[PDB]
Amino acid sequence: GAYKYLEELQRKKQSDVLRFLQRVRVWEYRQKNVIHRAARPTRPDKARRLGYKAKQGFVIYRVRVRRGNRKRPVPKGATYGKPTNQGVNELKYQRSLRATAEERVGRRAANLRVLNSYWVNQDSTYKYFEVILVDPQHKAIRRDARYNWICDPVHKHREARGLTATGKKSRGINKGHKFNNTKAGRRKTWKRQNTLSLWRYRK
Amino acid sequence: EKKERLTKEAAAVAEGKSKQDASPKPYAVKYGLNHVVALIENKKAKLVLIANDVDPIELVVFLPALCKKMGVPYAIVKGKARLGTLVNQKTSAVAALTEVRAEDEAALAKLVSTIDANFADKYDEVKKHWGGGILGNKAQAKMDKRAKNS
Amino acid sequence: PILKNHFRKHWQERVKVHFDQAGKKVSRRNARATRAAKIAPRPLDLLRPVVRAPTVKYNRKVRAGRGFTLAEVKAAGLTAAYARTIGIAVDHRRQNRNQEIFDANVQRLKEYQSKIIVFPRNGKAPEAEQVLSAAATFPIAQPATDVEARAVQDNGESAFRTLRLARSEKKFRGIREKRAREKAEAE
Amino acid sequence: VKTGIAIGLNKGKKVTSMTPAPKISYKKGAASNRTKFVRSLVREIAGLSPYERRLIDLIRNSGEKRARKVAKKRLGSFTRAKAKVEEMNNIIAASR
Amino acid sequence: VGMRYFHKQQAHFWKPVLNLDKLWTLIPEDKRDQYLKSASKETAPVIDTLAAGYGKILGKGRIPNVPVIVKARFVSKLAEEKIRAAGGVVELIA
RNA sequence: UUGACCUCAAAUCAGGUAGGAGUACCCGCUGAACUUAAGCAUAUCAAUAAGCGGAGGAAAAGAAACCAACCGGGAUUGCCUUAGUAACGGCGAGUGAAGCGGCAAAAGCUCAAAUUUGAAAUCUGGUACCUUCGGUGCCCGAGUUGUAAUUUGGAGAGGG
RNA sequence: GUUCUUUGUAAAGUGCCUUCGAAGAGUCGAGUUGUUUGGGAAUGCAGCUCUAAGUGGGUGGUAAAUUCCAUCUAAAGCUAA
Repeated sequence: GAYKYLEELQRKKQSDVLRFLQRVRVWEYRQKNVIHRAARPTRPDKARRLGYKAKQGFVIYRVRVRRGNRKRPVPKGATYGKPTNQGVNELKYQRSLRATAEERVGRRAANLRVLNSYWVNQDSTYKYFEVILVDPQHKAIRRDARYNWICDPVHKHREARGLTATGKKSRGINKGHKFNNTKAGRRKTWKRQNTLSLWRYRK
Repeated sequence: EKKERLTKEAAAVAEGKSKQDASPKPYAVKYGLNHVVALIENKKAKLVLIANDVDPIELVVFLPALCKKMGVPYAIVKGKARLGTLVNQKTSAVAALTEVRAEDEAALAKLVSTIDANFADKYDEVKKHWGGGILGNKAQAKMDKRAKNS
Repeated sequence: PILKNHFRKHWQERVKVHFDQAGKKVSRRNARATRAAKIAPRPLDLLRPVVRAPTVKYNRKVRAGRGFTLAEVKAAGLTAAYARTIGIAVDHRRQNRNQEIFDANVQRLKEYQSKIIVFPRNGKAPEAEQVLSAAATFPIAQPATDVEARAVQDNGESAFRTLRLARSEKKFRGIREKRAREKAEAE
Repeated sequence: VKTGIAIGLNKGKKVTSMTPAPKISYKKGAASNRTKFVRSLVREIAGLSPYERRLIDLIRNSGEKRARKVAKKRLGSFTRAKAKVEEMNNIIAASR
Repeated sequence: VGMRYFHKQQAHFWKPVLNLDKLWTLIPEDKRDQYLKSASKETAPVIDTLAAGYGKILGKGRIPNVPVIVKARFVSKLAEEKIRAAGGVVELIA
């Protein structure tokens, strides 16, 4: 099948064929809106291993975000503080641009639930993403229990709490000795160890 | 026909205890894209038709290189819309034919000799040139007038 | 004396005092008693392996592990799929590379299937009067190293020069091998 | 084989070993028959990337010593530069 | 002051010491009076110093003349000499 | 000249859904200074108060790209302990984890990636009837740029 | 517990012999710049530039080269106490 040939040929992103497609498709994506509906995924293999199943109730959105840092919104660079916090242009915004891309399509299509997302194309001004969303009200999803777990109301707005694939990365949630400050969540393991525990019979 | 064929089998199964030899062997085009690519690389295909316009172009571009490798006589037909009509879909994007009836055998081998003369034989020198030198006609008249004057 | 206390933060916001210790104990025993009525013939916990601890300080002990293996369960004569229904924990990621631990867990399995009786699916359900602790029925036994008294055999190896030469051989192993190749590479 | 004393080249108790069944998730690296056929097919389609073009003009001119220094810096590390320049010797050998 | 030790863990350095003074409290109380009244090399009590939780055997006092088989990870020079005069071997266990 | 296809639209179209409130606890983002250092910029206060986004009866984490250096352990959480220790700091003031051990609770697993190819075997909707959190039968539709069945690395598949 | 309904030429499990064994990309990683905590020529995350491999890849708390050995299988996902 074309599963493996598409998997390998996408990896050669500087070959003479793909930089042709990367330069044609970057023109098309500027001419549309910031958020607009993709009728079908442009990368079908990469969509499919993330969980896309071509049936009724899986919606692909295409989104455009700004490249660059984050400039602090204080007026005229006057931070009013100890002479550290004067830094303005070097500030870097702890969430990635990928999770910012998931929130704009999330706040637009609010009935939909955002499943995952992936990279497509980039430019000096904009990065481009293509986001897979799931419809929880559609009857093909409320049945067939591979996917009825998303209709559970604890999965409301996964993209905004940081539970997606790039959400759990940016929080720094993996196993290991490196991730001590963030293994059970950062502010949970802060409050755990900055707490004076006092039993009845004092130890 | 399948809604006709199953009850035609079902009367044969209970009455005659037949092993579904009541249904003959089928011959039809094999049409799914992951199914055509699996029929190639086993050398099980006779002709592979390729639609030229596919909206994610990256899907199909390895097929003229893969059909040259395993030795299957590919063709690049025009239209994914035409290929859907012969196989009862809207769009098809490939159509491959494994087998053919024996009375129709000589008609196939004549057709393959015309197709390979255009596509599989030209494949050695298709790779050595680049397309896209066309310009707009206002720009095309601009340089032809100058080159005539120069 | 110098004394270090870390109380510069707003520490009075995060102070947890455990008045509920005597309260949570009564709630926890009612949790076990409610479970033991729901699971009414079954012994409230799964069966556990005999496992020797890591970390040179603790390797003399032996300890109840998580689950057996796929190898120890097959040696007793049952699949891993059926083993979880019997009450036997299965840990797929552990491996056996010792024999005395392997022989201890298998004998722990041969005893277990004799002590249990499994009811038929069909019915008639013989009343069995559950025993609430599977760990107390199959205790974890400390293995015995040696006998109490032996005879003295003495070879004069001096037992400290033994430790000394074993130390120096590790330290000077690498440089002596560099000498041993330079003799070999000559001419 | 451990010796049986506390310190040395082989410390620790002598116990009989079982050398158990090999885990399947150790052979993740070995490819297939099929993936070798796929990757050979994609390389002739895609062609060489632009820095790989700058290696095969550099090995033919300035030897393999300077080629590992550029391939150290375009890629990440030095041990990945061995895996790339060894591939570019296979490209020229297939050419001639 | 000295050099730094990144990632220190007190399992590498677990080694509690035992002097030759006690050496018999490891043996239980009721059997103790029998083993002190025998000079037999044929029946000598085996004391496993690791199982009681002692890393090293050090020589600090004087011990009686009964031969004793000792199992230990580490012994000093003077401790192994003082047991050898009593007629007791020191077997190294791991 | 009709008839498809692709992309893009409209309708008080058929049926649906989101916003707001609460906000003790939970997941993020953003983010100060008074204060301590007998000054102070560093550091501290603090990855905290304020501001903003999003949930539940719990949330979050979770079935190892783990800890280890052992005769080896075995998903995550919580407690006792490791420990005011290793470690970092105008090495000043100050800050400060994790692995083992005991215990509470215990539960595992699912896709992508294999041609059903001797048969898209799958699914929403519309309408009749019914034993209605649904079921059966016909008709359009989705769909071959991939919906079922089989497989998830502890394995597993194809022939015998 | 008691009662009438049998779903199945359906489904599951185990022994042996062979050929096999598909396993996630602007990602892992590196450079620099900011931010973070005990993480100490770099503990996380983020911006930009560069950008892999398949007996490979990550880690093994002092950088780099060279030779080994151990251990797990990342870049997709769910789940009570």
